[PDB]
Amino acid sequence: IIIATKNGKVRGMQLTVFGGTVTAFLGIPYAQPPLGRLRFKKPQSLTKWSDIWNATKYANSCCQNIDQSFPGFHGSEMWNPNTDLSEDCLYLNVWIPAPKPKNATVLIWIYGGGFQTGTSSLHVYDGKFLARVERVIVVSMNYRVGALGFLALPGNPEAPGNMGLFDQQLALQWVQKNIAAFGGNPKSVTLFGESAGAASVSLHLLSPGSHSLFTRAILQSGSFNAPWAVTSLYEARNRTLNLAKLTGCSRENETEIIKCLRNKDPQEILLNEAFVVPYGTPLSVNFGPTVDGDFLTDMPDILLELGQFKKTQILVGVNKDEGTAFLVYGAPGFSKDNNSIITRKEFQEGLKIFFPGVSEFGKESILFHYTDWVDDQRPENYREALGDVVGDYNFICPALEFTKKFSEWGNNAFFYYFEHRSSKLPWPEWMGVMHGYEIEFVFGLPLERRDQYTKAEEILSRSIVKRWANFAKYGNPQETQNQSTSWPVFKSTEQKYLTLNTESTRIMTKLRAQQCRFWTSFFPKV
Ligand SMILES: *[C@@H]1O[C@H](CO[C@@H]2O[C@@H](C)[C@@H](O)[C@@H](O)[C@@H]2O)[C@@H](O[C@@H]2O[C@H](CO)[C@@H](O)[C@H](O)[C@H]2NC(C)=O)[C@H](O)[C@H]1NC(C)=O
Ligand SMILES: *[C@@H]1O[C@H](CO[C@@H]2O[C@@H](C)[C@@H](O)[C@@H](O)[C@@H]2O)[C@@H](O[C@@H]2O[C@H](CO)[C@@H](O)[C@H](O)[C@H]2NC(C)=O)[C@H](O)[C@H]1NC(C)=O
Ligand SMILES: CCCC[N+](C)(C)[C@@H](Cc1c[nH]c2ccccc12)C(=O)NCCC1CCCCCC1
Ligand SMILES: *[C@@H]1O[C@H](CO[C@@H]2O[C@@H](C)[C@@H](O)[C@@H](O)[C@@H]2O)[C@@H](O)[C@H](O)[C@H]1NC(C)=O
Ligand SMILES: *[C@@H]1O[C@H](CO)[C@@H](O)[C@H](O)[C@H]1NC(C)=O
Ligand SMILES: *[C@@H]1O[C@H](CO)[C@@H](O)[C@H](O)[C@H]1NC(C)=O
Ligand SMILES: *[C@@H]1O[C@H](CO)[C@@H](O)[C@H](O)[C@H]1NC(C)=O
Repeated sequence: IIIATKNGKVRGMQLTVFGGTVTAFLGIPYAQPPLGRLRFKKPQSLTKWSDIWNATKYANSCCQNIDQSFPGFHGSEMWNPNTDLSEDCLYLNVWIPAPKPKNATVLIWIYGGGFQTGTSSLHVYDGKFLARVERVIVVSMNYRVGALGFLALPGNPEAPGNMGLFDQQLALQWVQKNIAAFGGNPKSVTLFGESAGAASVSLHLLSPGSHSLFTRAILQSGSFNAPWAVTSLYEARNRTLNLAKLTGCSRENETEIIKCLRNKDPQEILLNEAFVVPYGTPLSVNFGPTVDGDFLTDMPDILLELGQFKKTQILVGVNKDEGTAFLVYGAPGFSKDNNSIITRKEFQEGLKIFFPGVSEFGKESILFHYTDWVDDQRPENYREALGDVVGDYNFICPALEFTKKFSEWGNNAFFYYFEHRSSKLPWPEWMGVMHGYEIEFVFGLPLERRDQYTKAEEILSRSIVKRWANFAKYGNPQETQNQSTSWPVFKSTEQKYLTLNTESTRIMTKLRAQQCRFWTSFFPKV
């Protein structure tokens, strides 16, 4: 119940899971707290300690703005931080099976939240079910989000950019140096993440600094080529300056803009983060990854195109209704509390909200490609069309393009299409299989019959957990024992993908082909 790590001993706690035991080490520090002079800088290595560190509760989550569009609504607030916000937030968690394993594959979770929100302590990121059921070690870490983790003065070490990614990376190296002491295999490490977490995984595939720190990768509903996932260097500087003016920290000396920003209280920086862009969207990522020249040596789309990335297996997928969640965060005529039937002119107003700096021709072209109904007076035509627009553009098509280009360099890739809507999903039914709601199935929450899930959901989560574990351990996401449909590799010509649902799991081909040709080839030109 105590483990000797390279910086000192840590005490865990035992947990009862499915008539068995999991040992949890919650809140192990992995860097110097980035306070004072250290704010905005790369994480600094941790100094030794002589005590026994009590790792028996989740640590502080990183400073971040909270979603307030639905106070008291579980569908919204299940994603909000469940620990104190603090700048002192660079901690990580470890779930090891009991008895202590000998050479367990390690699954490392990177949460999403648009690079502005999120925390490893969320209920749906609870790794004990994976450790219990599959004998893997689950690691998850908190990394800085928002401007505190991604403010960029390119080249300037006082705020070089990508600090949150380097937090992630320092946690990956912690697993390299220490996880063997917990019974894990540092040579069998699988990164997996969702949305901005998945985009982070994809950038670890491109970052040479991370190539020795993991084996395989799983990308759930996200990838770096998504329009929200990388900030340009023009955007980053225009945004760092706008933050400076709004905080009164404008200086000619660029580094003393940073020291001025470093004496502002965390809340003042959080308050101004939303205004650094003239017109935001429910998908704005005002402070995200940048081509810093350190974690990212070049524009990542070039690295992908020219095969500059860690050669290994990837598992990639999206959900059926990625876009709908964002519609009730700004689009007119929409509400989680009615069926959100919108008109043609509401749809058109919706495009202006999601594509504010887009020529009127571009917005007409989106409308044209999405509004030739197979039946022209289905009243929900425009409602579904806007969701599919936001989903295809922001998640599904970038994930498919990532998988194609990555697979074109010889590595096995597996693509899934998650299309099960959770029986307990607090959001309305018109929103469907929403962004983020495969996670609980991946983490095995339906395996606990105590908690309101159908038996079909238990079976689906059991299979997904097995597939994810086999992918991490073996590089092949098959369920070999229960006569399951085999999951074929995704190759650039046939582009087979596996659908994940409770009734029938099927092999299909060329997901959203005609929609993605619009977004991937034509729309980048407008
Ligand atoms: C780049 O930054 C300028 C400055 O943004 C303004 O000031 C910030 C502190 C913040 O409050 C923003 O919301 C402000 O708009 C942007 O220039 C502004 O652009 C808007 C719309 O184009 C215009 O109404 C303002 O008058 C402009 N203000 C100034 C001083 O020029 C600019 O749009 C930003 N983006 C780009 C791509 O250049
Ligand atoms: C669905 O609801 C939206 C949102 O309206 C809010 O939520 C409702 C459940 C109800 O409590 C309203 O009083 C709230 O204001 C409706 O959008 C509004 O529609 C009216 C009339 O069309 C308009 O005056 C408001 O500006 C709209 N609000 C917006 C666009 O944000 C929508 O009409 C409802 N649709 C259906 C089919 O019920
Ligand atoms: C207009 C309000 C802006 C909201 N802001 C920019 C903070 C984003 C920040 C953001 C969060 N997740 C992202 C993914 C991509 C790009 C940006 C974001 C956001 O809270 N949206 C809500 C979507 C999520 C919550 C609803 C429940 C299901 C999960 C989806
Ligand atoms: C660290 O924890 C030590 C062990 O205490 C254990 O955890 C607490 C919550 C009780 O349940 C106790 O019975 C357990 O054995 C403490 O003795 C020690 O004081 C703690 N140190 C710090 C700095 O918190
Ligand atoms: C764990 O497995 C690796 C190969 O994947 C091996 O090199 C290492 O020695 C093993 N460690 C054990 C069994 O403790
Ligand atoms: C001001 O800028 C110069 C470079 O132009 C830099 O060397 C110096 O350190 C800055 N001032 C302070 C107090 O750091
Ligand atoms: C396979 O089926 C058995 C029942 O025969 C069930 O107990 C087990 O959980 C299933 N495993 C997976 C990975 O689906």
